[PDB]
Amino acid sequence: KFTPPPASLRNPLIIPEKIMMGPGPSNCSKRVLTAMTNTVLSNFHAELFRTMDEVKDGLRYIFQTENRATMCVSGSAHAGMEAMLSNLLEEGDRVLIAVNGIWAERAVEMSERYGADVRTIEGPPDRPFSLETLARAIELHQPKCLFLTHGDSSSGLLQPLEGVGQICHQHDCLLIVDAVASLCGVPFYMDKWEIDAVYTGAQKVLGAPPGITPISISPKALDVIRNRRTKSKVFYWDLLLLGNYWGCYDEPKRYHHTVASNLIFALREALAQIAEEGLENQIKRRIECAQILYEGLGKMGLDIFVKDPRHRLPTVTGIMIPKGVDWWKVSQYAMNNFSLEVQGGLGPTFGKAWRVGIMGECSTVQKIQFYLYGFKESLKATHPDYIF
Amino acid sequence: KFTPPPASLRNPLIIPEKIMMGPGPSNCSKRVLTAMTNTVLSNFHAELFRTMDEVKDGLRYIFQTENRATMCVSGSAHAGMEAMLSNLLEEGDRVLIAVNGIWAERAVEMSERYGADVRTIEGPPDRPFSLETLARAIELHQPKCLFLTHGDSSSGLLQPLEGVGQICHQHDCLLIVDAVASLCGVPFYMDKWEIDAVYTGAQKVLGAPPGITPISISPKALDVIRNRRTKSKVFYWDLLLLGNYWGCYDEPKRYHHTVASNLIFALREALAQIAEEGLENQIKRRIECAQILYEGLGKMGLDIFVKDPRHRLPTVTGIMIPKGVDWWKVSQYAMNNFSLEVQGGLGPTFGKAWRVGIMGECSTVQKIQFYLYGFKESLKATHPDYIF
Ligand SMILES: *Cc1c(COP(=O)(O)O)cnc(C)c1O
Ligand SMILES: *Cc1c(COP(=O)(O)O)cnc(C)c1O
Repeated sequence: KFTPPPASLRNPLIIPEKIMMGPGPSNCSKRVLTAMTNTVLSNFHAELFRTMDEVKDGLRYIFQTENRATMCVSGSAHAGMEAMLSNLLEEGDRVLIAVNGIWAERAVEMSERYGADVRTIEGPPDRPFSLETLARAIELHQPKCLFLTHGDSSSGLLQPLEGVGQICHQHDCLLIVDAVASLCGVPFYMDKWEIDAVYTGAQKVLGAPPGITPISISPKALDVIRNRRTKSKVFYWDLLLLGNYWGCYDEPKRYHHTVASNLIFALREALAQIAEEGLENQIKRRIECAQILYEGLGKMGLDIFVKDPRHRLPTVTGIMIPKGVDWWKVSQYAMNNFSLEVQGGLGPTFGKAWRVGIMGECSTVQKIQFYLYGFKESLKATHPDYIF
Repeated sequence: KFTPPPASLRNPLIIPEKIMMGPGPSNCSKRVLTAMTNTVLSNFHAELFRTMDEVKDGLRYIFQTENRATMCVSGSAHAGMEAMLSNLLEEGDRVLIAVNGIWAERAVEMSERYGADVRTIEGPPDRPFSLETLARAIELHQPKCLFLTHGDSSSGLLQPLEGVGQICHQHDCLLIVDAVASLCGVPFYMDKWEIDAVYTGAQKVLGAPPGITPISISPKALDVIRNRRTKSKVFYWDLLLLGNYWGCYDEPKRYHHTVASNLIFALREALAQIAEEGLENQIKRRIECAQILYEGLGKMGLDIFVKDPRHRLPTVTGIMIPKGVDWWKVSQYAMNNFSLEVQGGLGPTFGKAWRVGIMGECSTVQKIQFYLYGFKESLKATHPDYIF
């Protein structure tokens, strides 16, 4: 006999529809969602490998790379960060991290745990790092790797990347980039920009379900991994082993770990959607949507965390809480009345701003208009003395 | 302008239905599959936490534990092994691993990478370790942890666990058990058996989609983690942080990483299914199915890798390839003609046996009978000189 089953599992599962307009996760399309519904395949099934290959092709397209070592880590976007750090750094290696958001702080935490010698350079959360600042810091610290956040979803800040790789390469340094919140939202060119290691998030701009993380490393980064003195700490995302199963190398595929079939089907479909519309058009649609958002916020008298428009990530915008305002009072009204997701702050924006994402299925003019409408109605009903 | 999209993404996604009767992944039910279809929820949405709690309850039920630190790692089963090892071991700590299958070999590899002092004890792949052998090894090596595979999917071997925890505890040793292939297939009692750390697989007996790993640690194992000298190497599965977000502790939940909502909804529904039928009944159904399998294989003149029925894991059976026989020709015929998954060998059974799973939605008498039929017809059509 067994201690009895829980009563909480007697009710049916009910998950409401929501208008997911925070900085992640985004709304997935019906097509992407129903893809998860296919048969879970065995590790060496031909149709799994074929889907995996289509994903790598899709990934090379969105990263704009020809990297053969393009694959996925079986984890959320944190695991992509974890993988770059555990594979590219040995104990004692110097890593330079430019820190002006929460993701870089996570990267510091991870590099420490992996026993790297962590060199940081601080900056304001609302202004990027200059080529000069970075060049200087690289010269000084002579790091094996530089980590940069491309689009920062804790602030709404976009980091220019042109020229950075070149400098890194001048100094025997790998450039690793976190493109989780930026990819498919603004131009990105892994190869043109000399980037050695990049990852995105499924559940951000792509509108894919979370849990699997697209990744790409350059032949240079790859050769650095092949030549390490010691095994990397984590078998699960050892990129030699994982790349082998993904068919990235001139080697027969060996069982490594069971991949999330269903998440792969969905990622594939999300990649097809962007391939069908085209990168340029998606980026342009998201840029327009940002503009409509900025205008509408202006008319309400609301300020934007990243003040200079030149510096703004289109896909995530911090809306500053005005003085008298309870942010959570607005957000809950939004959800209860409009099923609208009005997300709060994180890191730099914690307690200071709400965060609006333009990602996945809400990257339309109509969606942005509805957001502005529901946000306004929500602030209005909730703080009747606010003046627009 | 962008280098053009891949043509491979222009075709619709087409995944065939298959009768998934290898040792993983299993067929998920329609209910479980369509649950993935729900809205991807934000990390602090109430309905996510509610579903997470139901999962914990379902987990305590199938593990038969009252552990508060019952939760999921965001990875496939390997990540659960990774988590146990990185959390419970510090650099230099002695871990004892009893090695007679591939999973223990993986645990050796991981423990090495995490800088443990790995002690091993070998055994035949087709016979379990005795209490005497294990007690002796524990006494000798004085390990911080003992790792055991419960059900071995590479062999079809079932390891008796009664008495092992007691011995470990007499010696200040933690018992960590891999129940990936055994859970819900045979009786298991985490608490009664004095086990401190356990994980299963979603895509094995449970009939849930792969990519998320149920886990439970004892208050003892928990206190060990709270008292470590150094941070664990992997932030992503740091169990103090992950258990916090899962609400395992007397602490307010902090953002750790984005969990796979869709995989959680599915797991929840797989847990509800087994809760509705009950553990005892599911275990008895799988035990009968194995008997039917054994009988049918006997009639065909076919040998079973684990010879003594006393030692067999009901959910995975190794079918020895007869002398003249091309295992893969049989398997492909089975798929092409019956959509039947006849899996090959792994580790101990590599090139020696096929592997039949009794897991997920194929744990029925009718499914076993069809397997026997399809298998036989496939051997027959493919090797006309084989004698039954
Ligand atoms: C299949 C299996 C694993 C592997 O899990 P993945 O989901 O493939 O990472 C680990 N342990 C046992 C006992 C298994 O059967
Ligand atoms: C949201 C985000 C992450 C976190 O990813 P998870 O999928 O939550 O693990 C990492 N980097 C950036 C830039 C992000 O926006």
